[PDB]
Amino acid sequence: GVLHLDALIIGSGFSGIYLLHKLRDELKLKVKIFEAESDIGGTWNNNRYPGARVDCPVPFYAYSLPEVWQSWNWTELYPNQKEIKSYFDHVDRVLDVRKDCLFHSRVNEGTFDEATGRWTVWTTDGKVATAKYLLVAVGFASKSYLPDWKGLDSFKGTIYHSAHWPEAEEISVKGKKVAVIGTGSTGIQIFQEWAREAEEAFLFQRTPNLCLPMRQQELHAADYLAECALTFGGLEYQQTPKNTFDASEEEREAFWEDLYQMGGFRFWQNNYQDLLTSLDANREAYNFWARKTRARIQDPKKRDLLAPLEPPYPFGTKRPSLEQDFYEQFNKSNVHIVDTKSQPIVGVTPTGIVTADEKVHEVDIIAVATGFDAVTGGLLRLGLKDVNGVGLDERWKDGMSTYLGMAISGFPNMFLPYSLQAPTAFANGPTLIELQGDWITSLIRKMEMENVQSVTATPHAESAWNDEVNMIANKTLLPLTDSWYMGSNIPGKPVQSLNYLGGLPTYRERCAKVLDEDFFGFAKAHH
Ligand SMILES: Cc1cc2nc3c(=O)[nH]c(=O)nc-3n(C[C@H](O)[C@H](O)[C@H](O)COP(=O)(O)OP(=O)(O)OC[C@H]3O[C@@H](n4cnc5c(N)ncnc54)[C@H](O)[C@@H]3O)c2cc1C
Repeated sequence: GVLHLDALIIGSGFSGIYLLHKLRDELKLKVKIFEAESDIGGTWNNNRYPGARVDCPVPFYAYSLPEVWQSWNWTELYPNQKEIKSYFDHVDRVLDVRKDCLFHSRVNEGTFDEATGRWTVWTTDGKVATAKYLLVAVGFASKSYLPDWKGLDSFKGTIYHSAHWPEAEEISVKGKKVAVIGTGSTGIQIFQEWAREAEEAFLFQRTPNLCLPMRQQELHAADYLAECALTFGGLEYQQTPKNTFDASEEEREAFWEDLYQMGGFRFWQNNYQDLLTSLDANREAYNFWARKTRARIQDPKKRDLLAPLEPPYPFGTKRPSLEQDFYEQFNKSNVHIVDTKSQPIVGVTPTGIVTADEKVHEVDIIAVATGFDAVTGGLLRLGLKDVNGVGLDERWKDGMSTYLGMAISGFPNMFLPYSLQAPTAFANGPTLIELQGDWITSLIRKMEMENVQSVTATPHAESAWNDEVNMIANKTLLPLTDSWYMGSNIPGKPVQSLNYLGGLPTYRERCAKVLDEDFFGFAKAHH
């Protein structure tokens, strides 16, 4: 019948499984996960496209729970999706997670009743549950956008959409002419895999992606995870506490070559402290990146499209993609880069893709690598309502805001790990997830001990958080990056939410104040 719970968790990714564990095992609550799709792992169950791979190195892209890490070993510094999914299998063997998940349970309505202090939640297939706490751990959905190109139904080959990548069987590209449309991380990853094996490979690029070198390595069979957890982003390092132009030119060059050789996010998060605050410092860094990247590319036309001497946006204002041998692919004669800023795609024929200049690029297989939605899309389809009955879509039509990235005014007893206005895209996920999950767990403990029936962020605390978020961003180069333009003007590009850029140590202090000052920023109601 109707399922009644202490807490209901939506999603079985890193976030929701951590919460299940803390709320069920540590707090001894009655808890279930409603999960939309077939199995655990979140984005790692959902996004199985070729090349899918982490961007944070072992051992950071993992839980810090000793029972989990005890017996696990990783085969390489930056594991792939299949190996992440096998880690989730390990988590389930250790923590016993699957038996408290209901799969194929896509939430499509939530409403809160102030008199009882409980949510009532419905799935698309008709499941219905009630719960005191609602933990919305939906991450970032895929962007399910198929551009209105003419002639797609005439195409004689096949079109795959990284919003629903097949599984069952790998798509073989041997002997095939292929196209990737899109240059976010998804596009970069698919293209690297496919450019290696396809008979011919076209990447359709509107803006260049400023990719950093991964430096992959094979690996072999507590205090350290604790000290890294104290950094800006939760990686092993943070910014170098010096201004760019306080170093001489030669010192800069040698410092940047060291970063670039270590690889991964060193160049982004171990760089000079004014990388993201001074446009000139930023441009000097960029000029380095371009020099190194262009040196890898033999054809001058390809070089200027992939790594222009003038930057397309301030480097580091977005989470950079990583790459292994992407730029080298283009030195093959059958590997092409098509500039769709200049010559947009205007159509598909039976044999290929047609650009505005009427050039036909013949292919057998097309991957649409639209990449991820803003955080907004996925949360708005939940059909959540505030206590006055208003949909979150309507609440947010004029801009989205939150308290701490984790609560929304008028949605009581509802918490959002790994979501907007939180350190999210500027941090290591799992470290933020555990931080928010621990906090949510402590906040629930506190309510249960104090007999608090509901807590709801106040419009004031929300507006104040939004003002801190904005103020931190205003001091950086973020207002000058091209994301905002694209979201406001360009069809298919969703409006992004600002991350909190204050760093995990400040973010922690803001969270702690809630627990130490009597639910500071929330209105409370008692049982
Ligand atoms: C290829 C790739 C590589 C990445 N590597 C890194 C990295 O190295 N470092 C890092 O910091 N981040 C990384 N990320 C970002 C990654 O999203 C997060 O690290 C993290 O996995 C998010 O976990 P989550 O559980 O919050 O969200 P998700 O993993 O997205 O899980 C959300 C869950 O909610 C479910 N869901 C959505 N809607 C509903 C609904 N209506 N009802 C029921 N369930 C629903 C989804 O099906 C899903 O199972 C990577 C992302 C990808 C795609």
